[PDB]
Amino acid sequence: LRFGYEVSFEALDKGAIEILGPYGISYTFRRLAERISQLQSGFVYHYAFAMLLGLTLFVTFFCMWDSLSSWVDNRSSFILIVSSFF
Amino acid sequence: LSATTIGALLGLGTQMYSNALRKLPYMRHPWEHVVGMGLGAVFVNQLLKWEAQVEQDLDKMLEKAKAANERRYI
Amino acid sequence: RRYLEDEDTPFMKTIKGATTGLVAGTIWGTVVATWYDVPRVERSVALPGLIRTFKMMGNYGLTFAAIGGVYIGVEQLLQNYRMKRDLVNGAVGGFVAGATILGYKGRSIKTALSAGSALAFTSAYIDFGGQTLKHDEGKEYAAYTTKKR
Amino acid sequence: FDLSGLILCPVLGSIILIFIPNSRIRLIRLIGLCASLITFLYSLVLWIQFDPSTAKFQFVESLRWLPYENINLNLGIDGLSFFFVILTTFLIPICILVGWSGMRSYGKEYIIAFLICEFLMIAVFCMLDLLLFYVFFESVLIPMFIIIGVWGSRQRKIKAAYQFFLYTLLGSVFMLLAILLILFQTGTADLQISLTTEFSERRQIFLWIAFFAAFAVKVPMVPVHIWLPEAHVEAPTAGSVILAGILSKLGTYGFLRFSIPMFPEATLCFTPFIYTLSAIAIIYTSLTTLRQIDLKKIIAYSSVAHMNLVTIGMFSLNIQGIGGSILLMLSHGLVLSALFLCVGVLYDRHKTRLVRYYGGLVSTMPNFSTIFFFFTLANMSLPGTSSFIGEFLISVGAFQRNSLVATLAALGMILGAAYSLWLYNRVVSGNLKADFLHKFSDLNGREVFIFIPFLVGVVRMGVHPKVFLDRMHTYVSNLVQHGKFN
Amino acid sequence: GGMEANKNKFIEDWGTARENLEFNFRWTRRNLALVGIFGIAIPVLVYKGIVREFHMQDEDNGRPYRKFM
Amino acid sequence: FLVVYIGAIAVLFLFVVMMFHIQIAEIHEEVLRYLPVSGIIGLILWWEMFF
Amino acid sequence: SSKKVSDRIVRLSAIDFEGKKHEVVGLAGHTLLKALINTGLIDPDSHRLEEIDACSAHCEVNIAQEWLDKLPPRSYDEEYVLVRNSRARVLNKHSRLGCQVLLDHNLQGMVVALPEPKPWDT
Amino acid sequence: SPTGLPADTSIERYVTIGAYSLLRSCTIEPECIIGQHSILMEGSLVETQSILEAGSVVPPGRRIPSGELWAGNPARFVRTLTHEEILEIPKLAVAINDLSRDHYSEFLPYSTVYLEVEKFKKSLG
Amino acid sequence: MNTDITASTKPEYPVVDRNPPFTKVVGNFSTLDYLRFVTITGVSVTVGYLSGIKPGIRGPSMVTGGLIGVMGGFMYAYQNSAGRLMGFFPNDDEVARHN
Amino acid sequence: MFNLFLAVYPEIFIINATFILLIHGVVFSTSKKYDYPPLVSNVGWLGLLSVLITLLLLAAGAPLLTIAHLFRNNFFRRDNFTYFCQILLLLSTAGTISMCFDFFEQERFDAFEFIVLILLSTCSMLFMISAYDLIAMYLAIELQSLCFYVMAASKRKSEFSTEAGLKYLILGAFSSGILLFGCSMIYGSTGATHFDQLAKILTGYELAGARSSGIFMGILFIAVGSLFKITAVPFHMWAPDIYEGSPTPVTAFLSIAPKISIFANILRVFIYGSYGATLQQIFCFCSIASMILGALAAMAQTKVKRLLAYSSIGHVGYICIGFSCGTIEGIQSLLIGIFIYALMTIDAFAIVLALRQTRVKYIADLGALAKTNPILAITFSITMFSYVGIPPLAGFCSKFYLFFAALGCGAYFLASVGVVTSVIGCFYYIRLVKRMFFDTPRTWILYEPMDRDKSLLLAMTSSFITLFFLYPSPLFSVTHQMALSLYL
Amino acid sequence: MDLIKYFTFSMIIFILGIWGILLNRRNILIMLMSIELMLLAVNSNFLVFSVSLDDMMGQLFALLVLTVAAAESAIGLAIFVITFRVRGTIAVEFINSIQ
Ligand SMILES: [Fe+3]
Repeated sequence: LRFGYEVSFEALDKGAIEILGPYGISYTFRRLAERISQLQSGFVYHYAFAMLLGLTLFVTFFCMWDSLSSWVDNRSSFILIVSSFF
Repeated sequence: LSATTIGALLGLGTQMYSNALRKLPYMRHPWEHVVGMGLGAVFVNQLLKWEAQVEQDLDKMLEKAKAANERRYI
Repeated sequence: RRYLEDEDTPFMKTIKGATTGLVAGTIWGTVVATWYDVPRVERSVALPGLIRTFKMMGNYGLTFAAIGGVYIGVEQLLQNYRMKRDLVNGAVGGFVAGATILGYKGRSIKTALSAGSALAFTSAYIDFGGQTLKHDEGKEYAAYTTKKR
Repeated sequence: FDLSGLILCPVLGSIILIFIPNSRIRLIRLIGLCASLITFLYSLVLWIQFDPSTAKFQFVESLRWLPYENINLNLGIDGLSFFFVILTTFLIPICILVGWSGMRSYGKEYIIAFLICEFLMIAVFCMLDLLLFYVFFESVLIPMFIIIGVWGSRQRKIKAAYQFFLYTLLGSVFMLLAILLILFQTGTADLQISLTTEFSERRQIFLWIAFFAAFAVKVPMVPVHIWLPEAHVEAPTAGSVILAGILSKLGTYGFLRFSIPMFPEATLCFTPFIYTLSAIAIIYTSLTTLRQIDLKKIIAYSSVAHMNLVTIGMFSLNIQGIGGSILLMLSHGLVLSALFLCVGVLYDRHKTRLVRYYGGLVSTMPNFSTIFFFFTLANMSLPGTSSFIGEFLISVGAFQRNSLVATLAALGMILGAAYSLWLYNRVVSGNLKADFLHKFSDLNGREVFIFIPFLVGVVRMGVHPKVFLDRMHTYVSNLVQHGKFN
Repeated sequence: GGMEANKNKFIEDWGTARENLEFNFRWTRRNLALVGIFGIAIPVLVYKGIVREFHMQDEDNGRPYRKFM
Repeated sequence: FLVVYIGAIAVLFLFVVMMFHIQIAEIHEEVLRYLPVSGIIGLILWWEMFF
Repeated sequence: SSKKVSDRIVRLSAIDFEGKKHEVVGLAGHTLLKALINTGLIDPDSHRLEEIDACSAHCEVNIAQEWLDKLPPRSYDEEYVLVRNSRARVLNKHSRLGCQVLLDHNLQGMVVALPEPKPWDT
Repeated sequence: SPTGLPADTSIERYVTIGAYSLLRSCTIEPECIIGQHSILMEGSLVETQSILEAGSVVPPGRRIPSGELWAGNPARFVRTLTHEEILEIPKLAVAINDLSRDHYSEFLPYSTVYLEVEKFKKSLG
Repeated sequence: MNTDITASTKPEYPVVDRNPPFTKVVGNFSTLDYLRFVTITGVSVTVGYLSGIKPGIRGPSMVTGGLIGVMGGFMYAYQNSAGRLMGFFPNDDEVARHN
Repeated sequence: MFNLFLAVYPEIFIINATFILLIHGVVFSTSKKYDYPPLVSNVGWLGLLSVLITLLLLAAGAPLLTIAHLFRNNFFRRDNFTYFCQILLLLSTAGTISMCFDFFEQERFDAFEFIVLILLSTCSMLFMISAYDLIAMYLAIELQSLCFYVMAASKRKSEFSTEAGLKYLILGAFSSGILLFGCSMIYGSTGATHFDQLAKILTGYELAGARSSGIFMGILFIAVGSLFKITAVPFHMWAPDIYEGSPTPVTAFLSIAPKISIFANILRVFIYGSYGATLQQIFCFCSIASMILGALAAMAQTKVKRLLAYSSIGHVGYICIGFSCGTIEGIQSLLIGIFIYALMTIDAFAIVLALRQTRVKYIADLGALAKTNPILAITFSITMFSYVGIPPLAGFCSKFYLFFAALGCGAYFLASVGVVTSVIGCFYYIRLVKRMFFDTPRTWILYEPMDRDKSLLLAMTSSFITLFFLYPSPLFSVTHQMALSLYL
Repeated sequence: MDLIKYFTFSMIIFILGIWGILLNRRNILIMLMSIELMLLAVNSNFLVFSVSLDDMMGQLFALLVLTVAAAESAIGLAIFVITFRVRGTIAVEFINSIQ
């Protein structure tokens, strides 16, 4: 009887499964969407800056790709991106 | 079902959908419903004819691509 | 193929990873500092703003270099210990970098587990494939050369 | 007498209701019920003309969907999908009969949504094309989500609908990836060619993993069952009936049809995985059903446990196991529908779901008490019932395959005889709580008639399951014999 | 008719608290132990036992032990 | 170039700028903070010119 | 026990942007935004749904610190709306949304300030 | 109005108003039932989910509280409203709405009286 | 200035002339081309009248619609006549006349 | 009319009709004899008529558009691909003109210069679709850019309109400068501007190497300009702000019409001319960013116009996966997706303009719409589900065929990211459907009925979307033929 | 050497326009001026490439770019004038109403 509520339901069904399922996913996606929406600050300077970073990243990672690939790894680049995203 | 009657039903449904979309009665302006059935019938007939024509053109273009790839070989 | 390309002794691999992490962190810190506005009282002065920008540059560069170095070092040590390279070889290294470096930054175990899991999944996700955008090599994409048969 | 006609019957009634004013609620109800009953009779006529000897799909009809790329629409039945078609076609008129009293508040949109759902169900079960099967598989998502959201009891219906939609969408999307990969590999989405073509062992593993995820979203397994109790709790009684006896059966159908015969080696490799998942789910879900306070949650968790028993009975790749899986699928559809109808009757009378308020309903609702006792017995799988037939055949197959998983599944008998009895005693036995409930009414004529086909079906499929069993032995044998050539 | 149950505030509060248990999870020591035992260890043991049963069947049949995930 | 750029577009810009009568501290920002990013982007573009 | 409306009447005051003193009358339980709209110093079409999701800080009112202690504190959603929908992304520490200001006799006599109106059309 | 509130006559959604109702400057909140011979003078509001039976007159500035039934030539509270009785107000509103829809179908978009007036003009000249 | 009339796609019907003159193409107008022109002009005039009622300029609206419709219908009739005369269209009647 | 100009009758007619409409509108709007009538409705009806007439001209003169092949080869080349693209563009322009009529009368926007600019921009997009050179490309792009500057800033006293115009101005000028630098680099390092010459020079040699570094940079900068034109996340920051600020007909036209023209231009400049795996890699990264950030940002939005803008960004990301595969099936999938997205956007913006009568701004405003306007609630929910990609509706067809092109593409990473984004971005469409159907708000916003001009278009578009799964063979065959005819 | 010097100057002008956009955060007219500097660099590159390559396409397209830049400057200053009149100031914080 204790397993029915203390473990199966509260600790698993309403616990780890839900915390790592719809609940935590909902909270993380809410905060991530909010943070993404913070980028659209309504500033022409911010938009021009985003354009400039886009152009510079494209140039660096495609035109200079020989030296860039000789130096950095794709795994390391994506890991740094994710770490920046926390 | 025939193409003409399918088109007539489609046109009548579209006209009554438009009427109900403005909170009007379904059969307001029945002459518009007749015009809609005629337009739907002609639209379906022309769509079928144009589909046959474009299918023939696509078969011709597929044959052209097949010949172009066949010209690869020595 | 990737292993066959270059020798890349593990110590040099770790140094290269740390250096490129430092460079990327410096760039990201500069970007963030220039993106975020200065306070109203700091608008008249420029030296405090430059100092804040430099501090953000240093912080981001140091943390990114630490993350990259720890990840590459753990991956290399695991490869040396197991005498083979697999999916989990670099997957564990990603978790260690997030748990130790990013976990210390957040000053919480939950962030270390959350950041470590995200890095481990990202490292394994890329390593799951051949680290290639397109996995099809049989398609021609262009007819240029004639063949006998 | 064709499957295209069967599919088109709900469409005509749906259109008629769409083009009828909402003020003629009597006409709307009568036309919807007449269309549902006509479709049910048409499906029965399809039954009296089904050949159980051949293994080929019986009423194959071909329609030109895409002349190229080989995605032409194929409609057909073989023996497994057939009883599911009959079950959906029979269960739809029950849904209209339920909301008969207060259908003006529901409106014609209720009947239209249920008829569209019936159309989608018949399209899913009558399909020999993988891509079109997936199309209708994910089409069923719209009407159920709308039903749950619009006609939910309380504000948690929004969260329940969100969870249902997101889970099913994720599963369907991964299935779509796998199906498109199969299409690119084989050149066609036709079921016969997909069954007669090989796949690489790694490719088989990946495709089976995607299909298993997609179908395990539908049939509740251990990690992905938490969306089902909330969906049943917040859905109306008819929506709960549909979601319990129709959609989960859709999921297990899709799994049994497209996973076991298409990828034999992958199924053999992953067989212990689903055995342990099913045993864990059965034990844990029965135990968490024991400690529950909501009627809808109790029957929803019973649904989870019995569906996990179904999926524990399929990989017992033998005639007994697979036939028992199919029979218990049909029986559990009927029993879940009946139990949710009983709970919906209780809710309609007294607007509450907690069992603390209920008690001693023998003195006031004796017919309801008898019906509830019979259907709790059916859920318990008492011998002489269709659920017992399915459960015992499943256990026989499981013992012929793997004794440990057979014993783990058989442990579900004790737990299923516990929560069912304890819930029935709480609700029906005991003394009246006059302070909580003091006005009562027994089952009326409409509800009594609604319960009549369920009793007859359960008794007929339990006492004499020969008809249902013999209608599918050929397909079961061919499905088990698909991989081997010896 | 007037058949609605005489709702009790405390009973309704108990029901809402029971159905809103997801807010009270805190990854305590007991919760972590329960998750690690009955959510990981027990399923792993069941899977190992099932694989062991299959392998014992293979040994008795004389066949080569089957391959499982 | 003289006629159009020097004449037309430049008198347009001059007219609009003088007619605005823009005051200082209305358009004013410290340039030291953006010096690192400006230098990095200019160096990247110069390296690309080099290549 | 006549159950009139004068008991529910809550009388407060509002100084709009240009400094004119206004008298605002609103029922208890009806929001300050509704009271100001009925008075006529807030565009009714600018803010129709009295919801936090539909509020874009068009109901913002500056309230005195000695009145902020008589109504519940700002919620996270309210603070987020104030921060985002502002000339500068800062919190005014004296302003609250008119949707969440539930009028009552405790707040009767409160003096509020209506800032410069903002455009809302597309 | 005597209550200083806006004096426009507002009748929100799902409000049934009887035959000889005399409404002036009322603020009827949604989902209300008002019987015939009911008089609502200036400044009166009947709050959400409330019923006034036939013949009830409310003095100016008097309010009818939510979830209540009121009666009498001077408006007086009779009894509270159960949830089942409250839920029937929208049902009544949509029932008279359906009857109104039944009445609506008897009118074409344009009247044929202009034919009669043209006939009258022709008869006169 | 050099001009080439060669088209990318070969005509599917016999070619009366590759580059017929403007006067010859205008004189090739059959009753069907005149019907095309008349229908387009009438549609344009009717649309102009029906749209110019609200602004209050019915005569001006019909005039503008008439110019637009005359231009469009003449362009369509010339297009059909030229396509027939260059063999792009089923020019059975003028092929017979040429023969 | 000498016989070469058979190749340009649609454009010549539309230009002359635009001039006639401008003259008529000015002379009868500056007229004191009348009461200075609002000529926006009359000029719009005549412009819709002109669009229909030029559509008829272009459709009937299918083989005559190829007349004077070598004479026009310097400026533009016309074939079946351009023919179908221009047919779809004219249909979209006609729909946009027809569905924005009620906006004029009710919102008092009575500047016929709006319709004149509609016609002029449509001619610019026609020239762009036909264009076959690095010069006509830039000229047409700049023509529509100036037209759209004036369109976005059309409402002079509106702060939102002025700010949107200024932002779109500055960012479009920046993109034009970048694209111009790319054209200059290609010209300097190649010696060629015509697309045929670029193809001849570039085929047989990869763009990633020591040689042709200037060519690579020019191609990359032109790709950057085109990506800005289609609102990819590295360059998308203008799309939401200007889409919200500009008047609703202007933002509807911006979301519908330029997409097909820019994408046909991209196909003709990149897939034909500079076809090389680096361009597909660039567009793969752009598609990943577009889908991911479109879904993430639209989840956090609470305004209908901004949500539509982010949905447009995500669907452009899907068109970009179709491009970045760059095969026969990839291009056919791109065209199918463009057609379906244009139809769905026309549907959604017609519904938005229908709700514009009561000035709908937020998602909550359309709450409780299932009671006041039932059939409208079902129609908009069907549109939202089509945007999701639910099978029975038209959007799912483009969706799964894009994913199939991605599976035959070899881009498993790209397909997985796309499908995960499809699951993620369903939430805000579901939230819209919840707002119409599930919620019971305290107060309701009653919406006035529609106009027949929007109602007929909405009914036709909804019937096409709902019943497309019954017969997709015509569209699939047409797109396959277009993809095949891109080269041979 | 002359081509190297001219290309270097044009690239430096392009980078200088980029730097103007980067540094001028609260200044918008100078952002437009940096865009115009980018246009001038593009025109100079086209002209010098035409001269070096002995081809006239560079001159044609440079003239067209000049015309387009003049028209876009006209339109842009119109937008600037109407914005400044609407909000009474050119400060950036008054042009951030959309987010
Ligand atoms: Fe507010």
